[PDB]
Amino acid sequence: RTLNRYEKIANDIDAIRGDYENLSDDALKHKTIEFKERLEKGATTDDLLVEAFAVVREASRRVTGMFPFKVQLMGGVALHDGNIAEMKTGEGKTLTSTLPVYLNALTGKGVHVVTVNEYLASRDAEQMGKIFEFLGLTVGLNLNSMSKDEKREAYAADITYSTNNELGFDYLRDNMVLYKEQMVQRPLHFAVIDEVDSILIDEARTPLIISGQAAKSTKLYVQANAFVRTLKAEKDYTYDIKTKAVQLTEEGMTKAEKAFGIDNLFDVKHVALNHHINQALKAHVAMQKDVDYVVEDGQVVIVDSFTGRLMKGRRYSEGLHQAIEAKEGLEIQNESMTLATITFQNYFRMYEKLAGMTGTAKTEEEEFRNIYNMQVVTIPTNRPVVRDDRPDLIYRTMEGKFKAVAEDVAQRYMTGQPVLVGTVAVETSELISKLLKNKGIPHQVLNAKNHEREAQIIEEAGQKGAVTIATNMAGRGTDIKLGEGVKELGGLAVVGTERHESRRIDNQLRGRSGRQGDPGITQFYLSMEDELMRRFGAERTMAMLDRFGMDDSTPIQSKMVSRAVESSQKRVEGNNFDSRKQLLQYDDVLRQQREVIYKQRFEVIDSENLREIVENMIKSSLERAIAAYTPREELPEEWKLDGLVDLINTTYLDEGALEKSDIFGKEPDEMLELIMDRIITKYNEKEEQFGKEQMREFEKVIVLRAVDSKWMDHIDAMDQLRQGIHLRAYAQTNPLREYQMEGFAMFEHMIESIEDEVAKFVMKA
Amino acid sequence: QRVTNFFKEVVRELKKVSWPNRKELVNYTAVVLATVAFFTVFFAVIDLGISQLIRLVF
Amino acid sequence: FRTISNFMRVSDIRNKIIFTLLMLIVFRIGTFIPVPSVNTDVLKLQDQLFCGGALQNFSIFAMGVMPYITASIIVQLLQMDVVPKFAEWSKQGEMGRRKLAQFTRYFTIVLGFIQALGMSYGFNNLAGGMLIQNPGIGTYLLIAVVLTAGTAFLMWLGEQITAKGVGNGISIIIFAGIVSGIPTILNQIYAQTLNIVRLLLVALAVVAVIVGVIYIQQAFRKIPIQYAKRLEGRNPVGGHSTHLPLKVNPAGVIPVIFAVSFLIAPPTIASFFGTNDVTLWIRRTFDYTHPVGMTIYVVLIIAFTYFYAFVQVNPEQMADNLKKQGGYIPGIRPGKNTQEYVTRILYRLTLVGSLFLAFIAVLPVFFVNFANLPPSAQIGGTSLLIVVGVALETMKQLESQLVKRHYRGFIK
Amino acid sequence: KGEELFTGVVPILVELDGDVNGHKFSVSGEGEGDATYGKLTLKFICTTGKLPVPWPTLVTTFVQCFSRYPDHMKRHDFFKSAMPEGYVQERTISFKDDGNYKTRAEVKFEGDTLVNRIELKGIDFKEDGNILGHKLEYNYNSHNVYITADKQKNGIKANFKIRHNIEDGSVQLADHYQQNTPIGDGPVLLPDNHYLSTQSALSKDPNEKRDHMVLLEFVTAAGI
Amino acid sequence: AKKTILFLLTVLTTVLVSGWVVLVILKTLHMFCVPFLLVGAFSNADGDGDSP
Amino acid sequence: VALVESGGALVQPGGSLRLSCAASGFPVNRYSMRWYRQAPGKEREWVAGMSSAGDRSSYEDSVKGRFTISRDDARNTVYLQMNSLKPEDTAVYYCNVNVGFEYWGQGTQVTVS
Ligand SMILES: Nc1ncnc2c1ncn2[C@@H]1O[C@H](COP(=O)(O)OP(=O)(O)O)[C@@H](O)[C@H]1O
Ligand code: BEF
Ligand SMILES: [Mg+2]
Repeated sequence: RTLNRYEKIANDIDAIRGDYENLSDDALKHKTIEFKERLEKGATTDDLLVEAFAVVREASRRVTGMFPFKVQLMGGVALHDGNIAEMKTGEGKTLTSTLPVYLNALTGKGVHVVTVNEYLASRDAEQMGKIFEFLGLTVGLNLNSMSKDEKREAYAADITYSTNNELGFDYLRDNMVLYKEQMVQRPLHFAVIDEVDSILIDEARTPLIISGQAAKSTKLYVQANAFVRTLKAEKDYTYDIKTKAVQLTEEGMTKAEKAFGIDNLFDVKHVALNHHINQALKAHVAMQKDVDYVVEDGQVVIVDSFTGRLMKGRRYSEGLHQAIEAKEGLEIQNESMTLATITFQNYFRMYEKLAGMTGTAKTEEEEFRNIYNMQVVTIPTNRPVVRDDRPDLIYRTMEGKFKAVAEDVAQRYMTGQPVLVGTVAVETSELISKLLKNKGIPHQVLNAKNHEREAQIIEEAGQKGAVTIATNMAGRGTDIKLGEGVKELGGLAVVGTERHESRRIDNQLRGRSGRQGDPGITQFYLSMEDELMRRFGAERTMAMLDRFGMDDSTPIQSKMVSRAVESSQKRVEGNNFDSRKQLLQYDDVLRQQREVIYKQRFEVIDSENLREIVENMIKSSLERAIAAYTPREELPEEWKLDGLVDLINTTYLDEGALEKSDIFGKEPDEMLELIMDRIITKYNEKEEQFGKEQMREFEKVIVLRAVDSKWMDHIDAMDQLRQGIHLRAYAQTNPLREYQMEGFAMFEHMIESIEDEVAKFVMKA
Repeated sequence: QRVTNFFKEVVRELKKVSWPNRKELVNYTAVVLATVAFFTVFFAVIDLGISQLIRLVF
Repeated sequence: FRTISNFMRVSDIRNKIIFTLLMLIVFRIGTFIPVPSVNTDVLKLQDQLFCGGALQNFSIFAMGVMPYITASIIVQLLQMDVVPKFAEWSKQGEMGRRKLAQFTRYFTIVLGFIQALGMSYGFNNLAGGMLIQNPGIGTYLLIAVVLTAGTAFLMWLGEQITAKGVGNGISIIIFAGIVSGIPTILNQIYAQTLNIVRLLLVALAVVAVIVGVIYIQQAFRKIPIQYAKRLEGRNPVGGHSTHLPLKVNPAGVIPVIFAVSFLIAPPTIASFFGTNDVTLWIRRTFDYTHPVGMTIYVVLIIAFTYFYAFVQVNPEQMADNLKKQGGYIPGIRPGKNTQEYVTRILYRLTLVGSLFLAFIAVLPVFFVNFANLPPSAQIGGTSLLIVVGVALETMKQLESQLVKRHYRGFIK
Repeated sequence: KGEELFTGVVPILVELDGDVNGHKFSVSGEGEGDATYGKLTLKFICTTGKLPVPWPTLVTTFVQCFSRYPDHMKRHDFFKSAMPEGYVQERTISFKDDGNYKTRAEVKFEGDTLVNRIELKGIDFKEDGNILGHKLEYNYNSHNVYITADKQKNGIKANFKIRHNIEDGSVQLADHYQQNTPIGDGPVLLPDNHYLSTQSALSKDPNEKRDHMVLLEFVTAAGI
Repeated sequence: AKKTILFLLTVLTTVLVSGWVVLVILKTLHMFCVPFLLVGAFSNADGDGDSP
Repeated sequence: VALVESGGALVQPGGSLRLSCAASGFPVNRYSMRWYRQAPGKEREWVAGMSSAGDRSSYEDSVKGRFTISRDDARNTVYLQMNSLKPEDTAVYYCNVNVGFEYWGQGTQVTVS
């Protein structure tokens, strides 16, 4: 058991704490310099473990006054070995993050501290920058809206606080470079993650896409918006609520065909009109207005489901965002075009050493074992949990639940106890706020739209009689400090209103009230017609719901409804598990291709003279054309060399260089050798005329432009195949093997096209 | 005679079947004959081996 | 051939094929160590007075893996429109597949138990009095427990081959049983010796029928599907469009088992009835080797393969599942008309597959009558179909791992 | 809007009749035009016989609305203001060392399609020069059309010089003075000086029989 | 009434199980064990995009 | 198909020097190559150029009888000449060929003082 090893390590930490206290200032920075010089002599990271943890403990005492406990040293040494150190919520994990990032950044490689959203990153950045700048290291906060040079200066530091979106987009924009100095990242060394459950389990489903703007079309969107606006709802389109999708009925198809004047909707000529109709219908029905986006300055900003914030850069795909812009008469803008694609699993698997603290990862320990090769070290609490959590109060129809939670927060407001009202969607928080407008209770709503006052709202949410309605921004890492006189009456009565997508998220929301052994109250509230229950509930118990009457003055008391709630939540977790596993084992193939392509692109960026590279590509495409004509299985002396010599004189060589009598039925290897000799002489002429450098820049531009274009076409075709392979699993074969074989064939076609294009662009210019 | 058009449609649909070509069919035939010959030779060898073993241990 | 030499260069696939051969050796040495009460010397004498596993040694797993296949086909028939519980288990996700697999495991345990009791009594009948020493009802527990232990060990072995071996482990096990029954009939063919022209004629016949089976079994029918939600608004290559395949023989070797079950059930109830002129008339007339039951066999093949084609593809649920996510056959409505379209295509495809499967099922009696052949040959039966199917799918899986290993890059 | 409506591909009919020195010519043709990429792919056929004046002296007479515009010059176009209402253009084309074309064309969306109806009258000619001697190479160069506006006529006056590769090894510098008129009178857009950077390509079809000109052409604008 | 024929075929498979209750013989045992059928590998059954 | 040119230097009006322009990517043998010049403040004008594989050669009237454009097929380039030049011909000189598109040289600046 490694816990005893961590415990005796912590005892050693306390032993060296016993004599490090009497050290004066300015020797701590001298101790950092001493560690830096002693490291490269013969020492490793594990040799300098105890003294570094003791000196950073002493530095924390001298700077911030928060002396780390015994368990935080155990978490730090667990984070050094590369294992997930699951600590319970509110146990002070931030200094536990400061320990091994001070240990591992003495090499000078660079250590990335990753978390979920922006404000949490900035708060941890300023506090641990105040800690680390006393030691003598450089801490650079990475943002979303920085410049290229600001990002370059940030990753040049020792410790880079950043979110996961910015790190992913910086790696992905790090492989669309036309130079080398415009690169922003260092080599990848280390990544201490916070909230590993969310990043590597919850939002590991959605991959990262970068897109540039393509050509713009307009007429189909507004025509489809008018047609969908005249559609009479339930009779003409179905709307399944088990999964968010809509399709036209037969009468809707007849109305669609008689509206646009076409004869058949599902003809192959009218694929664009049908696609626009379907996307406009999905934008008009499935996407509610304030549950999944907002309206800002004529633009549409989508609201992330996982972190709860709004991300100003990321539109939707497949023309869905244009239909949302056409829903409210806004200025429709350009269309997207995929440039690069990476998931979070492969990107964090490139990091070569990583670890991460969390709050609730004990449920997913086998998934952390199978994928990232890590195990979950449970860690004690140093003080017993007094966070009392009552069981759920399941209600009938939703306005009864809102009345009950309004009565609860009213009876708790007149006692001085602060209450954080959790929510999930955005507009329902405003519904609770305007339901609290009557009875006169002051409050600060924390929406996705009111996000700029977040720091003062959060620090003001721990005083006497504070009421805070907050959506998922307050979910993951919001630290609410208990103010004055509040611990007497058991402060921070956290009241949720919706069962979340998984047990970890609402368990974190429950754990928001604990805060180092302080008394808190955690009550939930559910509805029988709630979105989760109506979206994933079992159909057998739906008839039993009407058996309990309808007055909604009291919650239901039954074990059947609790069993149905837990079964529905576990079904949602099972669906997310299946989607995660399927997306990972489908993206493994694209990982294997993408690593090779980025490796060759980075190889041809920093070459002093890549004459041999274009020589090898030209001769490979040349001999492939040589074998494309003149086949082994026909005969000699009927190979039709006129077409081949025309192809050589137009594509590879100049016009007046060759005829049929130059070869006229020779061996193919010697004839491609002769063509290679003439190409070598011509390229020597081009090199001696352009000089050494301008020719190099010219073919570098040619290679990079062609490689980017064909890689974009390949990733688009790969996604188009990825839908069809899930369809293709109908004959009794597993689809993943067929996907791998077809992906390899398309990769070969792409690399043959890349060699042909670079040959015919170098040799004719 | 309601079956003339039916069997004409059967033949017409059989002309839309993507049959494998000659080279891959010959390759598949060679593969399946090779593996059945390898498996029958290997099993004859291992059966005579365990027969010799059970003879020598009596 | 360089393709077999490429496999040994790769460490991991040579590790898994050597592990597969080791587990094959483990299976093959198991059928020579029997239950502690056989009197198998008398059993070898009684055959003198190819299901040759139990014939040589009524072993620890003489029943083998057949209960796993019959329990899987029972629960696969039970998933369709006969109980809502298994329908909800099928449509509740992969967690439902997990408990469905565990229910299948328990079903294999109980079905192997009851069929082990049945096969023990039936082989005791053809022995006559003495097959087990002091044969009563209390002695059936030991043989039932060791036969179910052999079945559970074989299923664990198949799980290990699916985990770290080459391919579908139970398929490999059935293939091993067939090719282990091969060399004994090869020895019988050698010991039978007109001399040469019969041998070359049946070699040509075997090569022709295996070429025909490969030519039928790999054939696809590509229904094109265009997805609505995909833009397809860039420059395409167009070489590999999205399409829906239909196998020409969509059922496999299910309906021959259904046909032989419905065919040998009336002799079973006639043996249970006793002795009568109608009993002997049924036994004479419900034999598929006699040409008066052959027509019954062929029409049963055709009807059961139509049934299993329409229960395997399930065109109503296929049409609803295809309508539920986007796309459609071009020019066809996504409601009832796509179901009618795929029903007509399935009608014609299962007709030609029906005639193919009936010819393959009727082949071995024609060979044994027109070849002067020993009766235990059974060449060209369902064994040919399963051998070529598992050989082709294992070769495809290994070549998929090989082309995963191969990647070029344009630096070279 | 108007031609912002026609971002997709546009059918292009060209009809030309004309007279030079009492000698008749009549050439027609059809093709496609694109605005978001801004190109013209046009198959043109001489449907009267033989060319009095050659095809390179024809190509500036052969539909200037199919430019490609980047994001900033979207305000600064005239040729999306008179369309779909219709367009009229006449040119004085002075050949140095030879006579003068007066070309007479209306370029308008007839029904849907872009029809260029051209009548060309070429006067002041001597036949023993270069153009009626057919001294032109089968090619056309790259150019810059200078565009300005006038408000007494509220139309567009275009100035440019063009350069024909003569088969003796010389060039015919010929200057175009171009007058550009709306037909409808809606929102007119009269921008400042700018220039169409244009390039062309003349080729043929190997599986076509008669004397036909195949035109492929790129237009871009810049300046404003 | 196809549920009835599904139940009939499943109890016929149990009859094939119970067919070893028998009271040429090589042909009969080849009708019992020899075919050795294959499992069909039946059901291999089986969110939006984003931007920068 | 990118023209590279050289041979430009500070020259007296009593000396004769050759102006070279290398053709790269296409043969000199079957295309008409022309020489242009453009002074600072002057518009780019045609000076000289020969067609039909160098048996007939035309020049502008400012250097007619003075300049001579020559070429070599083995060297795949052309040669101009600055014989009997004047300070009025101070310009940046260009070579121009038309193979499908029209490609210009980068420009060789010659100043006379
Ligand atoms: N050793 C300590 N002494 C005093 N207070 C501490 C100590 N460690 C942590 N805390 C307090 O506990 C809070 C925990 O905050 P944080 O670490 O952000 O939450 P989490 O533990 O969920 O990551 C901090 O705000 C800090 O003020
Ligand atoms: F996990 Be903590 F309360 F930042
Ligand atoms: Mg935290």
